[PDB]
Formats: sequence, C-alpha cells, structure tokens
Amino acid sequence: QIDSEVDTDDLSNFQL
Amino acid sequence: QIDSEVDTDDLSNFQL
Amino acid sequence: KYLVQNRVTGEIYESAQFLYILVAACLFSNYPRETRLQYVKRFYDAVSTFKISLPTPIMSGVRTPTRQFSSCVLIECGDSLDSINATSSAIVKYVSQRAGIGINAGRIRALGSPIRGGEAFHTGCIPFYKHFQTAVKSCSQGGVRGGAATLFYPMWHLEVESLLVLKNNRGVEGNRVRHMDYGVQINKLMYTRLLKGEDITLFSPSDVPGLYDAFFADQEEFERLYTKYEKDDSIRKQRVKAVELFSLMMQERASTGRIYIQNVDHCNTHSPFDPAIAPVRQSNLCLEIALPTKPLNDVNDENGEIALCTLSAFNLGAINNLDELEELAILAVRALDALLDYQDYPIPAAKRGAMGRRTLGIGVINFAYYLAKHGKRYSDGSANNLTHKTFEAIQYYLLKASNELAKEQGACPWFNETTYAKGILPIDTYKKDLDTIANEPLHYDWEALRESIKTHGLRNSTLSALMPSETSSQISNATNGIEPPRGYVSIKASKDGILRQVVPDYEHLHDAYELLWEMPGNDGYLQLVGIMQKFIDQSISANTNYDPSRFPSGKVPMQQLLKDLLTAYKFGVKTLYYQNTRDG
Amino acid sequence: KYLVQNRVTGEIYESAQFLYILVAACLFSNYPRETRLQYVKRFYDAVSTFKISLPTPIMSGVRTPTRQFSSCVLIECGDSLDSINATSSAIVKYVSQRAGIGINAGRIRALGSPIRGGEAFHTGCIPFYKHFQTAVKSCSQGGVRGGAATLF
Amino acid sequence: NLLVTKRDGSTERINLDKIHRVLDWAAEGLHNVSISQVELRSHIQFYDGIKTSDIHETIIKAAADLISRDAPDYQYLAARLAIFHLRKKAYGQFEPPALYDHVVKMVEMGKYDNHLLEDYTEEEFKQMDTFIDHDRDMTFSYAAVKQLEGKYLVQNRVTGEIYESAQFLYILVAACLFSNYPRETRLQYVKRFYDAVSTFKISLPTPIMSGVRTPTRQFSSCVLIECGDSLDSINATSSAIVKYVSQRAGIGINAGRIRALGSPIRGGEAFHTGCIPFYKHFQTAVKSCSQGGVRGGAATLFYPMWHLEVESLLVLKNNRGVEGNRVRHMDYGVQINKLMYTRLLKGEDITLFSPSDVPGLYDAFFADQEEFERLYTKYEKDDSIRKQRVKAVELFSLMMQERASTGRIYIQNVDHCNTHSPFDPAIAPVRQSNLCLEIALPTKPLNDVNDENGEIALCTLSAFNLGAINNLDELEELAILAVRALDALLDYQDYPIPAAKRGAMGRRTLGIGVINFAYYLAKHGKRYSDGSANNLTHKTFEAIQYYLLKASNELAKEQGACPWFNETTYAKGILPIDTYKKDLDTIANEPLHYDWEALRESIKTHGLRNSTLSALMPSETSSQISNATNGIEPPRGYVSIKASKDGILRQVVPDYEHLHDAYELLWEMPGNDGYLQLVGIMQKFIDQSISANTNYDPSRFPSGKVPMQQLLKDLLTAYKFGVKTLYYQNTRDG
Repeated sequence: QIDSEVDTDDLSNFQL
Repeated sequence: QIDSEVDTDDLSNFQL
Repeated sequence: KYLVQNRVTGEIYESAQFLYILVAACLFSNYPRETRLQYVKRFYDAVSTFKISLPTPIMSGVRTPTRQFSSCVLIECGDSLDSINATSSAIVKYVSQRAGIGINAGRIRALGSPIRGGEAFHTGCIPFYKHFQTAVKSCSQGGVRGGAATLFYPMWHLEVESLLVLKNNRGVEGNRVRHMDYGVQINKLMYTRLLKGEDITLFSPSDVPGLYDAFFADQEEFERLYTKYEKDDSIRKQRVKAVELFSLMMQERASTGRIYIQNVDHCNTHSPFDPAIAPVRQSNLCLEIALPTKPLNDVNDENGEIALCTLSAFNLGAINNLDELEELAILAVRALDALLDYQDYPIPAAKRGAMGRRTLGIGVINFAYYLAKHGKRYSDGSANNLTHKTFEAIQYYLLKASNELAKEQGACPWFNETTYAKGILPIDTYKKDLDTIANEPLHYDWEALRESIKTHGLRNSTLSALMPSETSSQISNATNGIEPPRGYVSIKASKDGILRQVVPDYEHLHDAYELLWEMPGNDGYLQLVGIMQKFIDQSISANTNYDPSRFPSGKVPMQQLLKDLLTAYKFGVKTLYYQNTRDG
Repeated sequence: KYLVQNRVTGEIYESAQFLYILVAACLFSNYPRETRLQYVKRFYDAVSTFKISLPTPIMSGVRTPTRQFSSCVLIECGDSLDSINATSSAIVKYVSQRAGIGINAGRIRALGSPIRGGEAFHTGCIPFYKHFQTAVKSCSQGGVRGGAATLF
Repeated sequence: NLLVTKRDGSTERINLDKIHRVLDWAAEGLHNVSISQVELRSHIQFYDGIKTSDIHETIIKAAADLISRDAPDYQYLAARLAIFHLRKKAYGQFEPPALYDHVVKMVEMGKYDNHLLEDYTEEEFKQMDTFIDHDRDMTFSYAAVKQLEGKYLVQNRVTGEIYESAQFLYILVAACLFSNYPRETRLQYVKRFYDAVSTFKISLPTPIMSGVRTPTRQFSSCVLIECGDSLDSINATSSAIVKYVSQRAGIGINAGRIRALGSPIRGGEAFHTGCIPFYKHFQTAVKSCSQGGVRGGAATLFYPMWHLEVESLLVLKNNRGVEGNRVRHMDYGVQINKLMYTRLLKGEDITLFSPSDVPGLYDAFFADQEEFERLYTKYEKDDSIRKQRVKAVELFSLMMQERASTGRIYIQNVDHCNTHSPFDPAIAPVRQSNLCLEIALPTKPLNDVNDENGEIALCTLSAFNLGAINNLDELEELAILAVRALDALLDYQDYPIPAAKRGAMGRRTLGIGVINFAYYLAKHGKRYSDGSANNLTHKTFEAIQYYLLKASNELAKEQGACPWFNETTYAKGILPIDTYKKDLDTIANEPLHYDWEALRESIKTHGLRNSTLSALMPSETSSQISNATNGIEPPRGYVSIKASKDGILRQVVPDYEHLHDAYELLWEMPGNDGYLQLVGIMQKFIDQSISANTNYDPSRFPSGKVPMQQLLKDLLTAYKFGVKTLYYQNTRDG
C-alpha cells in the first residue's frame, strides 16, 4: 500500500 | 446475499 | 452413455442408427404384422431426425437383455415402523437401478407424540429422514455421486422449523440431513395467513383427524377442520407468524436452491385425478411428476401404490408446424405404452400403479430456440399467445392419440378414477386468472374429444409433464427443456478435453435469444409456466432466478422472493423447482 | 428405572418388595399348584436378598401389561439387497424396543465386485454400514442418545 | 380484463390508454427513450387487483432501471413520472392548489409555521403564486427527486404521506427568509430568490431546505468549539457537543490545549492521566444521539504537531491496539506551521512539549510565527522544561502513514490560516477548523455550558452553481440574494448555547462556496491536471469574492456592520488580494478585472455585514438535486450509483452526450499538482478554507505502493501554494 523510505537529500532542495 | 425485512402492508394488497 | 459397449475394455459395438432402428423394433415388436413395420419406420424417422427424445435408460437399454427402465418413482410413507421399513426397502431396490425418488414422509408423527403401544415415534421425523437418506445413498460410489431423492412434507407440520433447515451447513450433525432435497407443501389458506399478517398453527398429523387428507383433497374441509383444531385447546399445537415461517423457508430455498414448493390445492383442483379417490399428495425428484400413491405395509404389500412414470419429449425446434404433433403424439404414446408391458417391476406396488393407471410424462425441449426463431422472448409477455397455442396443440394431440389407443386396446384399468372419466378436461379446471394474460382462442375441437373420452376412455391416465433435460437435449443440439440458455456456448469437462456446444442457429439468432440473465425478472417466465400448466396433466420443473447485482447492495430482497412465490400461485403454478442465484 | 410410576406426573405407585414378589408370581404363574408357591417364595427370597440379579426390562416390566423383554439380539446379513433390507427392518423393529444389536455384515461383497445381474454391490460395504447405523439410530432422541450396535 | 384497486378501496378496470398518455407526457422533449420498453417491463409485473400507487412505482422503477450513459434521458423520464405520482399523493390531482389555500391547510395541520400567514396577506400569497412555475418540477433528474422525497419535502415520517411539492418549498423558503423586509422591496426579493433557487443558481443546506417554513428553528449544522485545559471547560465542551449533535450538527473540536499525560497535580483536578481519556469522552458526546452508537454524529478533533502525546494521538484511528489506546469514531486534524516543515526539510529534530509547560507557545503558534520561533528555540534550550525529541521525518512519516491508512488524518497550516485571513490574529486568531476542513473562525473556551464569555463559532452555508450561470456578472445579483437570505437566517434560527449566539451575532459569519466546478471546467475546455484551468479559476474566484464582498458591504450600509467588525483585517482596509501566498504569481497571470480599490475604501468606511463570506465545502445532496458535479471535485465516473429501498439510483454527469471527452475523471489525473494549484488559486480569494482532497492510485506506482516521498512532496506543494487545510485522502482500490 505504501513505501516508507524517504530521501532527505531530495527534500532539502524544496522552497517553502 | 438476501435482505430479510418484509412489508406486510404491501403484501396484503395481493389477490390470490 | 447411449451406444452399446464394453465397460472394461472400452470397445464400442454399435452406431447411432442401429440404436435407433432397434429401439423402434423392440417397442413395436408385438404389433400386428399388418402395421408393425410401418410403425417401426415412422418411429425410427422421428427419433433419428430428433423430433422425439427419450430417457437414457431407454436409449441405452432397449434392444439389450436388460428390462430395467424405470427411472422415476414416487413412494408415500405411512406413520408406522412397518411402512417406514417397506418404504426404505423400496428405495434401496429402486436406487440400485439408478432411479430418482420422490418420498412423501409428511405423515410421520412429530417428536414428542404419544407412545404407540410398541413402536418409537416419540423421537421424531428426523432420525427416519436420515434413514431414508442412507437408503437413497446405499448404492452410490463412496456415499456421494449417484442416488437422488426429494422428500415432501406439509408446511404446517409441527417440526417444520427443524425440517426447513435440514440442508443447512452449520449445526449439529444430528440436526442435519443434507443429501436429499425437500418440497414444502402449501395451500391457499397458508398463503392467506401470510397476506393477512396472521399466524400459522403447526400440528402433528397424528393429532388432527382428517386434516392431512383434506389438505390435498378438499380445501373447504381443510378450512373447517383447521380452524376447529386451532380452537380445541386440548390438541397439541404451536403458533408461528406466517411471515416468519415463509421467510425461513424462502431463506433456505435461497441458500441451497433446493427447498422446493408444491401447491397441493392446485395439484388437486386442476388434475387428471378425482381427489376424493386418487389425490395427488407428492411429486418426484424434479417436481414435474404428479401422481397418486398409497403407503405400503411391507415391501411386497399388494395394496400399496408406488407411482411410476415413463418420460419423453417433443423437440419444438425440429417441427415446421404444430400439426406434425398429431403423428408424433401417436408414435410417442404408442412407444411408451408398449414399454410399460416390456419393462420389469421389482416391487408389486409399483406394478400396480403402472398397470392400473398407465401414466406417461411427455414434455418438450428446444423451447427457447423455438421462441427465438418466432421472434418472441420470455421476459416481456410477447410469448404468451404463442405458448397457449403451442401447448393446446401438444395436449390435444397427446389426448387424441391415447383416446385412439384406448379404442384399439382398451382404457387403462383405473381410468374411472380420473376426472377425464367424468368428461372433465384441463380446459375446464385451470386457474381463471390465466384469462388476464393471454387471449389466444382454442383452435382444436375439444368438445368432439370430450365425448370421445367419455365414451372410449384413455389408454393413459396422464400424458404430459415438463421435465428438465440435459442429455437428450445435448444429443439434438437443443436448448434444455423450457429453460433459456445461461450463455451462447456451453462448456463441459471430460477426460477427453473441454466439450463445447453452441446454441442452435447462433449465426442467425444471437439477438433473438434471451439469455437467462438478460431477463429483468421472473414474471414473464412464470406467466409462460402458468400458461403451459393450463394444458399439462402433471406439473413443470419451473425455476426461479435472481441476480444479486440487479439489487441495491447486491442483496435479493425477501419482499421480491415472496411476491414471485405469490405470482406463481396466482397463475396456478403447481410446483417450483430449483432456485438459481447467479454468482459474481 | 425399576419401580412402576407415571412418567408424566412423577407419581410412584409401588415399592421394591412388591416388584420382587410379583416378578416371581408372573414367571412361575404356569407352575402346577403343588409347587407354584414354593418356587415363588424361593425366587422372591433370592432376588430380594440380592443373590440373583435381572436385566432392567425384566425388573421394570414383568407384572405390567408389556411383553417386551428382549434386549439382546444378533442378526446376520446375507450378500443381497433383500437380506440387507430384511436386516435393516429387523434392526429398526428391535431398537424401538431399546434392544442392543450385534450385526454380522462380513458377507457383503467388497467394492468393485462384478455386476450381480440387477443389484448394486459394486459400491461396497460402507454405504450399507451407514444404512445399518441410521437403522440402529432410528428411535434415538435426536439421533444420539439411545440405540446401540456392534458390527462384525 | 385486469382490475385495479383505487386509492380508497373501490375497484375499476385497468386503463392502458391512461398509462400510455402519462408516459407520452413524461417523454416529451427527450431523446433515445422508449415508452414501449417501459410499458413492456412494467406491465408484465401487473396483477389483477393491483393498487393504483403500485402501478406508479412499477412504471417509475422501470424507467429508472434503464438509466445509462447511452440513454441519459431516462433520468428525466423517471423523474417526471415520479413528480406526477407525488402530485397525486399530495394533492389528489396533478395541478397544485393555489398557494394561499395550500399554506392555510398546512398551518391547520401543523406542518407550516403560522407566522407565514401573519407576515403575508392573502393578496401577497396570490401575488407570490404568479411568480411560481410548477413546470420547473420537470427539470429535476431522477436522483434529484429521490433526494427531494427523502429529505427535503414536508411529509409524515410515520405514515409516509407527502404534503408538498418542490416549488412550494422554494417559494416559502424565500417568503420566510425575507419576511422582515420593507413592503416596498419584500416581494421583489422573494421573486428573485425563488427564481435563483428554483433554476438551481444557488444551493442551500438540507436543514434549511427541509425546515424553513416549518415550526422548527434548528438550522445550525456547523459548529466549532475550543476546549480549555480544565475540567470545567472539558465538561462545558462535552455538554455543548451533546446539545448540538442532538440537532444533527457536525462539530470541530479543538482539544490541543489539554495538558499531556504525566503533567503536575493541578491542585484538585486530574490531568495526570492525559488527553486520551478526555478524547474518548468527546467521542461518546458526539455519539450520544446516534441510532445504536454508529450512524449519525460526526466530529473532527484538532491538536498541534508538537504536542507531547502526538505519537499516541496520530494512531487513534488505527485498528490493531488496546481499546484504551484507540478513539476511532472521530477524525483528526494535525496543526502544522512553517517551522515544523523546515525541520523536515533540514532533516532536523522536532521537540514535543505539553502546552502547560511552555508559556506563550500555544498562542504564538497561531498568532505570530516570529514569537513562535523565539519561544520555541528558547524552550528547546531550557533543560528544566519537560520535552521529547523526535526526528521530523519520523513524525511526518507516522502522520502521513495514518493519513494514508484511514484517509481521515487531516492537516491545517495554522500560519496560513492567520497570515491570510479576514481576522486580526492578535485579537481573533483562527485556531481550528470544522468537520470538513473548510471553515476557519475564531473561538473561545467555555467555563460552563452557559458561560457568556466563551465563543463557539457557527457558520451558515450556501453555494453558487457554476454550471447554471452564463457569465460571471450574474454573480452580482446572486451574491446579493445569497448574502441577504443567509444573513436573515442568523436572526431567525435558534441558539441553544449562549456562547454560540455570541459568535453568530458578533461576527455574522457566512460560508458560500461552489458546485459544478468540474462541469464548468469541461464546458470551457479546461482540465484539473495540466495547469490549463489556472487563469480561468483566478478569474472565476475573483468574481465570486468581489461580488460577495460588495453585497455584504451594501448590506452594512443599509443595516449596519457586524458588531465585531473591528476585529477583522477588513476593518484595517486589508483585503484577500493583499495577503495571499506570493508563490501564486508563478502559476497564474490573470489580471484582476474588478475595481478592488473602490471596494477597499467602501469597506474601510461602511464595513461588512459579515466577517466571512466564502468557504468551499463538499456537497452531495444539493449537487444531486441540481444534477451538478460535487463541489470543486472531479467525478469518479460518468455514472453515479446509490442504493435505496426503492432500487439502484443512477445519475449521469451533466451533458455527458457533448462533454464525455472534455471531462477529466478523478483517476485520469496523472497526479495531485494541477488540482492543488487550483485549490491554491481559489484560496487567494476565499475568506475561510477549502475541503481539498489528495488522491492516489496504487497502480500508478512500482509494485503498487504509494511512496512516502510522493506523499510528502504533495504536502509541501500544498503548503508552498498557500493551501490552508487538507481534507480526505482518497486511495483507489483495485
């Protein structure tokens, strides 16, 4: 149903 | 599979 | 299953036309030399061109050293250990010959009933039902495959609530008798209590003098005796709400598909038999056969009566017009009547029934195909008048053939017990409501036939019954009995591969057919069954059908299950066979 | 289970010595007047002082209008549907009188055996054994309690 | 022959010609329908002695059973047959009586409120009757009618009798809401409001449509209550819930203020034991008036992401676990701000606190993000304060996983609810939402059920049918009508709790949204998923908000600004167009078409009758009545299916015939971005919030599993475009 692995590197790029 | 509730009022009308 | 062969080695010894010519040669072998070979040629042409279909025992056995051709037997049990034993013994004897059985056991007194100065009916109906099952199953491969029976009892039996749930999976093994089917017997008064939201009173048959008899023979006397006994507070009884009793029955009919219905009033008010002398008090395995019976004292009791019926069918798709039925009826009736003298009788009481009444059961195959090629359907009332016309022709010609055979060879010994003897015809006694759904006139001269029957009688007490077919309809590439095909292609497994059969003339008819599940509901079909029943001597193996996906939340409502039941009754339907629920 | 009583109401109608004296009186009733009462006294003394014991059917029934005292029956089945049926019928008759049964059924031909010019012993011993069971059980409260047999 | 049992008991012969004539009437104007097919399927079910009403249900159902995408007009055939039947059940004839006679009779029976006959003269009812067009009953679809019959029309619950028809409902709702209007304008407003609802331009909640005209005054269906950290406030909250749920209202409960398990002994009370046993108490309160404890009664409960117990709270809806650890029959909204998201992006930790140990932190969380940051980092450093560290990825993952399992763990971005808001956060912060996550209003904890210093937020709802208008300038009149009607209802309805009356009379908050958005996009040739709808949406929602604001502004001139208008950002001459998330500029470039600067001065000067006007709610009932697509949502399919005791109810999306390719069905969307960009654009203009869904089709993903990486990116995309809340998460099955 869901895959729990997260790449923190790819998130850090994002601009809030 | 089946629904067991019966309306006796609607049956009483019928003519055998 | 037809051709003569070695079971062990696998060798096949004959081809189909030899089977056909020699079945004909055997059945007409006693005919005067002046006509014998003409009957043979004409019967051979009829079967070999599929106009007439015959049961497997006949097609596999007639020409061979066997004389075992009885495949349809009806036995009524009396309320005594002697009758229970005799019944059991007759079942064993017949099932060893692969016959299907209808057992009437509604006469057995209920659990708790008084000590019968010796015997043991304190303990109830169920342990004896279990004994009938093992009797039915006594000649079956490992206790399952082979051996079939339907057992009958009245709706008002004191134990009815326990009886209704015999086929149910969950429950204690002592409360279950799963490998027989059941027919619940109902009349107008039971239906009335349902409509009026009233109660139904349950009785043991042994506590209510005359009630059992009247139930079948005389509804006025039933009403009188029934209300009387409801008032007598000295008689053991039990009250149940009619909606609860019907609901339980309809729910078990729905779970298993194998709780059946017989309207016993209709079987006796619209019948070839005088109910005061020869009431119909049960049916057979498949719910199309309706004949008188008498309990046995002993396997060999010469005063009992076991009902037997010889079957056949007309292939409605193999005839260009209805007037071909005259010759086909002559052929079929003569062939079957001869078989009655030819076959063996392992039980004296069964011979009595057969020689006494000489009962035949001739039905139809390819009805769906016949409707399709006349551009009609089951579900919309478009087939009503065509059906009236068709079944008039069948019954008229059947009756005429039997009448002619009576002139030539003599009416059946017990002809005087038929309503026919009193100049009463099917057209005189049918459920009046049929007038509101068809207006086809009678095309044949029934008044001429009436006088000819009063005068010379009938060779056979019954002639018509609408059975299910599988084997004989596959041989003709015919649609089965009166049933709409489930689909255009039929699939069957074998050790030889997947066997496919396409409905006849699919190429030109694919849109004209109405498949089973294309029917919006049961009314149109039941109106056709009602119309056929106008003319049919016995009954019809009528199905009811339900597609969960046509209903809110995928559940069949009880309200609908009960309305269809009442619709069946209102149009004079005698019995309801299998209930089919679609899966997925 | 011994003393004469009303099953329904619960009332007890006799005491143990009456049971004993009247069992004795019944069993020796046909004896010549010269010895009859001596046998009665002596049989009464033997049962009432427990020297001799008797089956329940005898102790409950002898003196009463019943004549059902057979509680131990042995039936041998032949290799034929006629004998199978007769055996079944005899079982039903006796178990309704609460008799225990010994059934000999070892004569029934095995599964697979040749076609007996009519009958159906192709299918084996077991479906007939099942038929003997329901026969034994035909008079039992709900199919369990009551009715007993051993098959050989 | 065939015989029929008439209404009373008498019997006459069947009239096949009459049945045929009614069917012919019903089929007028329709296409691809077969009268004879309907006749065949129903006549075969008739029997000698059949009662008259039963002939009617049979023909209706026969028509209804043929509803499909290839023959959509069976919707209309069956509808009209049903309407006919209902005219007879109500009036014994097809022609409805004069309006006056109808009302008189209904007052006599106790079914209509007798104020109607006091407020209007016979002459005025005569006049109102000329406004009515009973032929508009012919415009309903079959499912529309089953909805009217099921829950709108005045009827006897017991006996089954129906007492009115749809136009009477419409004219008398109008007559009631404008009853206090000066004689000079009253009947003009009535006619114009009647035309708007009867031609489906404006939709109204079920309580209003079923109740306004009748003796009831219970019309509040949307309530927001904030609980204080005290047994007195807990009890008051519980009591207010019970009171409102007995009137079938949905509840938003803010309970994030309750101190965490283990907290110091409050000189008497018992908050040692934690949030959960009180949450359980709120649930049974919500459920106190529900059939057997299940069906009926609904609430969403709110708490901050940084609550010390958050890990236990996040898993309340979870199936496996000890019963004491579960509170399954309420939904939850987790409250998040920019700093919490920052910790996620930077792979840092989040610190959990009990609200009772961190002075000022709770307040700042909603009102002032700079003060939140200051107080938050300060308290992280104080090693004398009880706290707990968790990895932000682990906290977000747990939340998103529970959101995914249940679909019912929601999100509120509390910074966005206060930086882009009609309310000054220093005075009237928004600290929660409602059941459905579109309502955003100030609240104040209660001392006691009857505390006159508490504030319970209420909202009156309505919607514009974007498919029933030819152009956006029709919204001017519709906004006037809707705002005036709803504002009148505020004075009309009852208030069972003093603190709720305070909110309603203080702020006079309305929540007007839309229906038929999908259909509207389709017929303008746009889609949800590709950005093609962006500028059209900007244009549409500008028009809605401008006209809503203008109507309320005009009403303030006429009747006075709302008592607490001075607590709005509106009072300070601040507009939605001043405070929206700047990033919206990168995804739309539609110019403002309306004169917002004129409106600005008019608002500074005269104020607003209403503190809020707009909210985008979900619809089901009112959109089925209009045959409209629901709210702002794309339809799951072309044909909707519903179960009933009357059969399978089908409804085909509007104008399927011409639009089947123009529509974009829910699962045809490659992903969530386009939809979320539209939600963001709407939010630019909307006063409150939007019941935004997120959607996920397992079969679009390797090995059929939705990746957490994607779940989190969509969450961040929502935030980046200024989305205030996220409602239901929908996962497709199979």
